[PDB]
Amino acid sequence: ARVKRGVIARARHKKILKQAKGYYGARSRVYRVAFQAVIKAGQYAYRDRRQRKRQFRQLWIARINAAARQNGISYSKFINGLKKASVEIDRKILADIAVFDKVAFTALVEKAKAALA
Amino acid sequence: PKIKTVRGAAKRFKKTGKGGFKHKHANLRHILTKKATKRKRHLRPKAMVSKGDLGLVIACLPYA
Amino acid sequence: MRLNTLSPAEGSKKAGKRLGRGIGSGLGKTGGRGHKGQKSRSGGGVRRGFEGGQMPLYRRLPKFGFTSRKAAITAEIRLSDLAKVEGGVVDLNTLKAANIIGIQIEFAKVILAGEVTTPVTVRGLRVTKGARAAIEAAGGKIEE
Amino acid sequence: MELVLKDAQSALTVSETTFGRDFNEALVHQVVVAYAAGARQGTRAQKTRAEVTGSGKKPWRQKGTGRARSGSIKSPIWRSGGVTFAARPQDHSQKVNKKMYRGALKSILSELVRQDRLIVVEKFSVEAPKTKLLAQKLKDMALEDVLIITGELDENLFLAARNLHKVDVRDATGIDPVSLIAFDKVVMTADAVKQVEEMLA
RNA sequence: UAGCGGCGAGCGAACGGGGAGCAGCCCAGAGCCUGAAUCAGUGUGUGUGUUAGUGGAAGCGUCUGGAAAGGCGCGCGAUACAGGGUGACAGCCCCGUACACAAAAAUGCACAUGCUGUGAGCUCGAUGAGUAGGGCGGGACACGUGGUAUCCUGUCUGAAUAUGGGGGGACCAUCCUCCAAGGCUAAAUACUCCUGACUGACCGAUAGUGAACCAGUACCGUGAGGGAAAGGCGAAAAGAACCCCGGCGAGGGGAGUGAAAAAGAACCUGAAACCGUGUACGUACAAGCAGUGGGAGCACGCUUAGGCGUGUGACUGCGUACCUUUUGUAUAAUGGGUCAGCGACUUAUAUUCUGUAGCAAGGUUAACCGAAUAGGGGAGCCGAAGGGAAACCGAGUCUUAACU
Ligand SMILES: [Mg+2]
Ligand SMILES: [Mg+2]
Ligand SMILES: [Mg+2]
Ligand SMILES: [Mg+2]
Ligand SMILES: [Mg+2]
Ligand SMILES: [Mg+2]
Ligand SMILES: [Mg+2]
Ligand SMILES: [Mg+2]
Ligand SMILES: [Mg+2]
Ligand SMILES: [Mg+2]
Ligand SMILES: [Mg+2]
Ligand SMILES: [Mg+2]
Ligand SMILES: [Mg+2]
Ligand SMILES: [Mg+2]
Ligand SMILES: [Mg+2]
Ligand SMILES: [Mg+2]
Ligand SMILES: [Mg+2]
Ligand SMILES: [Mg+2]
Ligand SMILES: [Mg+2]
Ligand SMILES: [Mg+2]
Repeated sequence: ARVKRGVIARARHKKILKQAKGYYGARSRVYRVAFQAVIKAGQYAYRDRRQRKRQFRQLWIARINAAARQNGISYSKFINGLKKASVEIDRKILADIAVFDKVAFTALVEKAKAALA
Repeated sequence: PKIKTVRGAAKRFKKTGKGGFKHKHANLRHILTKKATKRKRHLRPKAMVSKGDLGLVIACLPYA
Repeated sequence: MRLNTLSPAEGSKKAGKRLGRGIGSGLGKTGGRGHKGQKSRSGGGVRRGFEGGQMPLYRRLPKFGFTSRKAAITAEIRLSDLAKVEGGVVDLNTLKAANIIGIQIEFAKVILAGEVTTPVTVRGLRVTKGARAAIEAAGGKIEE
Repeated sequence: MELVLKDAQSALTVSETTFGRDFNEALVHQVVVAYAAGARQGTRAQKTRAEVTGSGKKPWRQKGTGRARSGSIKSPIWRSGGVTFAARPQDHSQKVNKKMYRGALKSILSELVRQDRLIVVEKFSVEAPKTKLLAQKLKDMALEDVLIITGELDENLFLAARNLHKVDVRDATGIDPVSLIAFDKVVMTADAVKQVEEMLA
């Protein structure tokens, strides 16, 4: 016969109020933040992690297109050479070879340049 | 206590060998029956299906 | 033998389990999950006994005349039992256990129904072919 | 059959004490839950009426005065007073059918076999009103604070059991399973009283 | 249900049945006998209650702690372990407690009595006139004049008188039942300013009484009237001698009290908003819901590197709060400054489905009784038969003259 809301009352606010970052002004100090902002965070987060898979790919190719072309054949022709193979197909990501194993990479551009029929 | 709607009683109170209390029939009788002969035989009553459910609530203990 | 490793373990009661399913819609209120509202949630009939749309009219059409049989009910005497809890004097008036007329009444008339006699000075004023031909293993009688 | 080894007594007995149903919780659980709501001739829920000290009808001027929209004051929102859908004394007491009442009770004997189903005597030699040396008799089975209740059926001087909560008498027809199951080993006892359909103790 | 009802809304019986309770008597009058039962007011007594009360059991030790009722060891009372209180929770410390006693007096009710009044009992009698009916107007009967019986009547009339008079729902006959105009009568129902005892799946200082506190106070009003805020040091005041700064201030710092003063009187626990001091990092050429994704550096922390944890975040892709209300929904439609507590499908009886349990062509009792959740009680409710508007018939029955 006792709601005595006080009992979870606190725990709930405290829960979301637990936004370490503090963000700014009311965004931590006032409960107002939670479903307004802590909620946005959940939303902005929901999409960015999955939308990110590509944002890096866009970078991966951005550099491959910037590395492979300097030594003949553009990114457009590159993957096409690479495309022809029985086993020769190791995708990008590691494609950053242009930063650590340049010799490999340029030795990989021939795997495509000389590969393009 | 649940009060049966005394009206429907007088109306279709019954309960054949399996509920489905046989309402009743007749139309224009005792107003305009100076029309049609064949299509007007009191026959007997009958119940329904799509509508039975609504007419169900009255009765409880077999009364009359 | 009782083990002194400190706890009994006999079998008395404590309790006796339970009877069926259904012991609370979850009412007594509404508060908690689902945030009930009741007053069925819309905003029409709120406090009960608001049988808006009286059952009468629209259901209340056509109402044949009628009367009443002043016969108390003239119970049939019964399921073709006469004679045997029927005082075995076969006639019939009232002090019976298995099948009884219940007394307040005018006349009887028995149908034939369940299992019949083996002995039976059937009276009861009464009748039926169900009667004359099933109770007939014994004692006709009808009188008036 | 046998009611296990009996201490001090030759043995126990072979009475019907109901067909000997198994249990079917559902049933008893209901009578039980239903039992914790019998002597309820009434129950407080004092604090009520949505018409608290309503010494007045709305005096706050509706349109204007800035934020407003007040009215009456038994107003369920006004900290002042007014408790909403109030409350009430009610009945509580649900009633269990007659047959459902006797259904499945002393399932004790079989299940609680190695515990409860003892039958001896109501202790006849007990002093006029003496509970002190109850222990002497409380040891004929070694069942004491373990709880247990007797069912002798004689409002004699054996109603002597008075303690924080151990032995209860109620030795009489009047007795519900709720109690029989509240104790470790309900000493049926009584003897012969435990007949077939009337195994009532 | 019957019935009443703009036959609207709605109003709503009784006969009859099951129980609680259970008794009938006076005057309308004389005589015989003759103060006789019956009551009433009063003085008295006895029972049994009310008003003060009396007796009422059985525990030590050691541990922790300021404090023992608590832990652990053993021990005793129990017709008493309801409860309260005592320096933390006690059957055995105190009040009580079951049980067992008790009243000069004063009264409640009972019985009994005396006094006063009453008047029993037998015989033979008498038997409630402006009344019953009725015309007009109304009201009461579940009955709204309806065909409306019956009851009371404002107003005006007005009889028979027991081989007579009323009633039996217009009214008449028959039959049945009962005597009106005079009166008395034991055996329940309602409410709470207050009384004592007791209880609570009732609140616990924004609650619960407006009021836990010198509250109907302070206040406010010409007034009637309205009507607050406001609890907690500690076990113990042991409420801080004395010293020092200071205005012989405030305030504080020591010392001492204390288990604690990180209990100092603003005194339990002391959160949030809000306001500061300190430290690590970012930051004075850079535009916007201030984050999110990426991310170097820096401060610490890493590890027998191993590529990490915490803080901060330059630079950079994105990218207009929540609510409400709206077609508008990022919407510039609604709702919400934030937090904490409270805030809305319940409850009763009835009816019907589903699951489950009991029993089975049978199932089940209601009130009530009660050696109260038993057992008893089957009044009654439902089902095993239906058809017809019904009488009526009946595994048939209506329909029709029909047997189809
Ligand atoms: Mg809450
Ligand atoms: Mg990158
Ligand atoms: Mg059938
Ligand atoms: Mg919703
Ligand atoms: Mg709603
Ligand atoms: Mg609605
Ligand atoms: Mg709608
Ligand atoms: Mg309408
Ligand atoms: Mg208002
Ligand atoms: Mg008394
Ligand atoms: Mg305690
Ligand atoms: Mg406050
Ligand atoms: Mg102290
Ligand atoms: Mg710095
Ligand atoms: Mg971490
Ligand atoms: Mg803006
Ligand atoms: Mg709006
Ligand atoms: Mg819309
Ligand atoms: Mg008993
Ligand atoms: Mg009987």
